[PDB]
Amino acid sequence: PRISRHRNSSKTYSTPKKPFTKPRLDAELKLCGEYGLKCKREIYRARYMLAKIRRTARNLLTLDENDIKRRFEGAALLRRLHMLGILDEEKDQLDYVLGLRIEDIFKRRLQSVIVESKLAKSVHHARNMIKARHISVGGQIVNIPSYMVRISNTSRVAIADTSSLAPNGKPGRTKR
Amino acid sequence: VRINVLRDALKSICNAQRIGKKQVIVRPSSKVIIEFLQLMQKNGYISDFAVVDNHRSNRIVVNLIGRLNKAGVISPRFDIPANDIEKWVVNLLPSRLFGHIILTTSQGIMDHIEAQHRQIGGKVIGYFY
Amino acid sequence: RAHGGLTSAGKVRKCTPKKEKKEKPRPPRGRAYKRLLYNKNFVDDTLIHNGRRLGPNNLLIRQKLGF
Amino acid sequence: SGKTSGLYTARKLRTIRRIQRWADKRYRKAHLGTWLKANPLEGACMARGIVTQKIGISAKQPNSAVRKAVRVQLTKNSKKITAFVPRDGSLTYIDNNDEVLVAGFGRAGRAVGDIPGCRFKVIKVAGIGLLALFLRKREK
Amino acid sequence: EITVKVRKVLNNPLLQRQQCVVDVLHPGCTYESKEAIKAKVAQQLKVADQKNIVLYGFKTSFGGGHTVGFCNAYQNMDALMKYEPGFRKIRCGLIEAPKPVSRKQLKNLKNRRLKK
RNA sequence: GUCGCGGCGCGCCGAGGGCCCGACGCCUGGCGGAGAAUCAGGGUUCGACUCCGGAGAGCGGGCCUGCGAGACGGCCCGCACAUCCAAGGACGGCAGCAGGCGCGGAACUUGCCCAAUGCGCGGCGCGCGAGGCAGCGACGGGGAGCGCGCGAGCGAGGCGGGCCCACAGCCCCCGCCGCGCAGCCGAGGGCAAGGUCUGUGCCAGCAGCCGCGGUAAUUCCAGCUCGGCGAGCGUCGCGCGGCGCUGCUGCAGUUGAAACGCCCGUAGUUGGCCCCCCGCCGCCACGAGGAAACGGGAGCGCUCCAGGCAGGCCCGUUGGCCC
Repeated sequence: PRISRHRNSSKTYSTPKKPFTKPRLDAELKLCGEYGLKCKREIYRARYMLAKIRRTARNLLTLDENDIKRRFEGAALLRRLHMLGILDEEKDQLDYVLGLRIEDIFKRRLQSVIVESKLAKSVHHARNMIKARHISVGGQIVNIPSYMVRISNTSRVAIADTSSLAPNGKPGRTKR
Repeated sequence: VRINVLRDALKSICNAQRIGKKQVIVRPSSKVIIEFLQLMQKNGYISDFAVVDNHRSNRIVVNLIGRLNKAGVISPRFDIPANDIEKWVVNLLPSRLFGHIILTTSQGIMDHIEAQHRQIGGKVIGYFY
Repeated sequence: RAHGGLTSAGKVRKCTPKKEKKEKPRPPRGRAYKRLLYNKNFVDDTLIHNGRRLGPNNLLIRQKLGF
Repeated sequence: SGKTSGLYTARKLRTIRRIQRWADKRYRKAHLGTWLKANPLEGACMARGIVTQKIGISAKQPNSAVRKAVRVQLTKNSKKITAFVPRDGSLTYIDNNDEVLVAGFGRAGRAVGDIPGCRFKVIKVAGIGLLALFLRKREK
Repeated sequence: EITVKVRKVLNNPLLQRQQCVVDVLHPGCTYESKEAIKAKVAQQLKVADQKNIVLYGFKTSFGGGHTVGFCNAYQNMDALMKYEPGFRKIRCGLIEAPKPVSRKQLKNLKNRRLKK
């Protein structure tokens, strides 16, 4: 009754068992300053998924090389990480997946890919620009700063076709 | 009286190795002890074992090469799913690479590695590393 | 008359003087707050590091913030 | 002790656990059902109540103070609770026989701190939380 | 630009129609309405009768507009009148809308008529 | 007798049937499983509600109709507790949906429609408080904000559209107008953050715990600073982990809690070796068959996501496969 009940949801963010550790806390502030993260919840989502992917590689470790399940899952797990551009394309092995750190997940951010493209020359300005949707991924305007661009779309990401740089109309201060 | 004979003998073998004695006399002898000793001799943790046959239970004289850390019995002889034999090794044996859990299978008494090689579960006689 | 009890209800809360809040500007709530806390510690290393870091609330570190 | 370990001794192992699992005071409190029947807050986070009287309790030594408290009769079980009103001077906010919500001190039915005999403490008075009254966020 | 190429065309002999996916690649400002888009839709459909074409479901995507809609184009207007959900046909004026009761009013009258 | 087997009812004839491998009796703030929570492994805990199967429609009975109900939005009666009333009589049943009340710490609109999703009725469309849709809605889950720039620029909003929709709406897309907008616990430790000024003086208070306060409080009442989390933060109850402090893995008993004072003993449990070669065991592997959701997982850009099984110029497009 009410298929709204049938819709599901998941916990994507994991809090530290030890809440107050001064060395870990300060490092999280560095990550938050360097990658322009909003709150430590932001970091938790990335930390959780790094853990699960590495855990999947460890589950595959206890399987024999080329096991029907090991080969099928192994191909897919490696494929998604280099498909997103997170893991070294050439390695494609479980051991290389084990070394991945949340910095890779932070690098996939659309707001991160802008500071490398020199569009906003500031993670905090990239965040600001994405909020005004002045950056478009290949014909898709994005208001969300964690688009997680797949490797191919780095060429596509550019200033939006809507008024901004090379403007469609009047943007911002010229408009106002 | 003696309900487990393997355990009593293996404890003696470990006790002799502690005081650095090569030759041990095991007072009770059994086919399971015989097979357990044969597997250890193959893996070279023990040397030649000579059974002095008597008109009773039999005694075994075992020459030790000084290369066994520890042996043991699992009582009762549990039933192990072939899939979960790894869990038994992870806890009882140190390191996946070194150490032998000795099993019994309808095919025969066999090594945990051999049990994995044909994926057949069984009962654990004991363990040696 | 040391116990006081129900007759001493209130007491130090009622006796206390009221010192006013000093008017302050808002903080940059947002990732910006994380950005500015980072510029307080890891970037600059002057506000906390008098030669070496002294801790966020050290008395020497105060007054260098005008406090 | 051999801890009965035979392949056919699985009723003995089960029996021993069920009988000796009752020795633990915490498992006993949790699964005996004695707490549920005897709890003034029986399986409830909190309960409504009238203040029997406003009486301070002298604190256990070394600490020396009269911690103002209110005796409270519960609507649900008609049992009398001694509830410590918290913060400073908050007893004044309460009047005798006012509506009061009371929650446990946080030690799960055990007394917290120097207050003697205080399994619970006052959270709200006549619809207004005592902190809200204390901070003046919401007045009486 | 009204780039309505029209995809996933399916002729339905049963309903005497040819329903089809529709994509409008318009940059910047919104496409100017469903009915104006319909004139181009008929040309791409090649049905050649303006009345039997109608698009159910239009959504403009976030940022760039690549709206996907499903135009029902029929061989005959009378096939459209025999087989069209009344509410959509009410919106297009093909059929008029005899306004009903409150559904509750039908229930209240039903209860009294049952009482007879 | 029943649709039918049966102590299922009846006569008759015997003397059984159960049990320390716990019967019977009693109790249960006992629906059961699919599942859920927590988590190395093993465990533990919970099964109101989605799916399934049961069981009931205030409480007992008893019934006809029917293909099927011991039906309660059928009837009949006993028992409560009601309502209409002209006092003669009549007539009940929200463990349907809103809504009232009682109670409890605790829980939504007397809201709108059959158009899907089904079903009822018959080839030509209506019925459905099933269901959908909106309202309330910090149960909770997820995505963005409160800036940034030297002056760059929105979205939150507003106003008309487009479109959506049973109609509304909301989203999104357009043009214009453009109002960024934070808290809640703490700093003696555990446990992150003041060898600052006020008050107070074992008082008031604080403090899960150890502790602070007795006139110079790092612990209170304030100011100031600073910390942690974050549109959430605190508080209380409970489950799990912690806790190998329940111990199968895996606990202890000389002295911290704990070998019965001693011995025989029935059940129970445990039983040296020894026969290769089959027979039944147990045991282990391998099948077969038995719903999904769910957990995992392939494939996939909901603008990102929590999602969903979609999508795309297509495996016979997919939605495998495991549980």
